[PDB]
Order: sequence, then structure tokens, then C-alpha cells
Amino acid sequence: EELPDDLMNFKGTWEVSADGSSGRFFSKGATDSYVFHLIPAKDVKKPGWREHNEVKDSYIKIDKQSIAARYKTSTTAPYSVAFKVNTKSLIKDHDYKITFEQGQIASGITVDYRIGSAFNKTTDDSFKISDESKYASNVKIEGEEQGFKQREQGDKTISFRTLKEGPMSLVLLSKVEKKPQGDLDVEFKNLKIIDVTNPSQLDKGVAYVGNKNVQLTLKSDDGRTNFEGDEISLFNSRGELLQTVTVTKDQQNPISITLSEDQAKSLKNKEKLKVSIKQKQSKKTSKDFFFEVGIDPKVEAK
Ligand code: NA
Repeated sequence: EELPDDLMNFKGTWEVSADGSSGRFFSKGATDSYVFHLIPAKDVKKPGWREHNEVKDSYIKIDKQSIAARYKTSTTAPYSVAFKVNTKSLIKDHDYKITFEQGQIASGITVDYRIGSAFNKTTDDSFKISDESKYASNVKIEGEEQGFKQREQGDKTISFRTLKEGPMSLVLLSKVEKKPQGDLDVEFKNLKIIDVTNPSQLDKGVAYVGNKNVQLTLKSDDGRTNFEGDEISLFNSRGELLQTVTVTKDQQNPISITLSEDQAKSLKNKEKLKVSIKQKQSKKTSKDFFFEVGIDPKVEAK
């Protein structure tokens, strides 16, 4: 069976220019606004805990599978550290499922999970938590709420729909409300994201005997309007494949399928043609749809 591709872009590095690097940010006073969390320039590729440049209030650590923050006793609270773990380029108006493990959460740390813009691979990148609604709709954490809270440790699932095309990020936020009395660590690991978009459905099909042009009107029960990536297969009543087409970005109804001259000539009056739609990214396949070939209702000629 065909599995959807993992669309994470997490190579386990702070090296800003490196492909798959992750963003690192902070917010003094734990406000809506975050700026880039600088670390000593000579140490950006070094494994282990990396100090917040000069101030050393927070340390951060990344490796092939995990990303973590440490709050020191010198932290001025409230204070928040956030990471951005980038995805590959996403399709506009597709549905995605992020999974990861919430590792250790020290006593005193509260956590939030958001969707955001991708980390833009600059040391002056910035973001606002409240920018989430510019990039994603319908964000849902299974069994939990967004906003800073204490959370159970274990597997997490977050689903959302994109509002734009392009890479995005999972934003992993944590904060302390009071000054730490010892090192407080929080870890996140084993990040994955897959496309879970449902394929569109056939609303209506128009085909006439001897006519090469087939017009298929698509619909979506769950409100999708960008049918990009759906693979439409059209078959005759004998189950023989006639044509396959892939829907392009924001392609409007009706979707045209052009038959060969022999195929058009072979269509029978009232023939039940079959349509099967495969979502190429999520790998989900629709139910079989059927429609009849008709007689062109165009005006008679004499
Ligand atoms: Na929700």
C-alpha cells in the first residue's frame, strides 16, 4: 500500500543557512512577539546545550531527532523560548497531520503548539503567535487546547488546513512564569507531517456520443476549493481506462478530459462511465462515481 510522504524538513541543526535548519526565538515578558535567539557564532554547529548569546538565561539543544530548551536561574520571568521546525513546501488548501512526542516538561514550564510561517533562514527572523491565522485554519490538537498550559508527556497529533502554498513551521513554545530555582528542561522529538487531504468528489459529468470533450464538475464535502493534486481516472462501462488527468493549482470547474477520436466514437448512448479520484499527496482514493453518456441537447439542424 502507498504511504504519504513525510513532509518535515528537520535536519537537526542551528546552522542558519543549512538545509533543514530550525528556527530559535525568544520573548522577554512572554508577549505575543518573538525575535531570533542568538547563540555564540563560533558554536552554532557544536553539539550540546548552546547559550543564549551574552545573557545565558536560556540554553537550547538540537540533534537528529529532538529539540530542547533549558531555562536557567538567571532567567527574568516571565520568559519564553520558541522553536520553528520547518516543513517542505505545502499545497494551498490541503489538510495536514503533524505528529510528535512531547518529551520531558520541567515543573514550572508551560507549553503551546502553533502553526506559523517557515523559519526564513536569517538571524533577524521574527514572528507573532497571533500570525497563525494567516497560515492555517481549523488547527486542532487531539485531546488538548492551544495556549500555554501544563500538558501530559507523550504522543501528540495536530491537524490543520493551509491558507497558503509554501513551507510552514510547527511552532514549539514554552515559558516560565516565575524565576527558576534550578535548570528547567523541556524536550520535543520525532516530528512528522503528512498530507491527509480527502480527494474531491464528482458532482456531475458531461459526455456525449462521438464528442472528445468530457466535462467533469468536482465538489468537496469538507470545503476544499483547491483541487490541485487530485488524479482523475475516467473509465468506460466495461471498466477500461480511457484517460487520466491531474488537477492543477486552483483549476476551475469544469475539469476537461479529452478522449481519443476512437474512444469518443466508441461511447454508447446512456453508457455508465466511471470516475475514480486519487489524492496524489495523501494517497487517499474516492468512492467510484458514475454518470451516463447522453445525447448533446444542442439545437437540431435541418
Ligand atoms: Na482547536
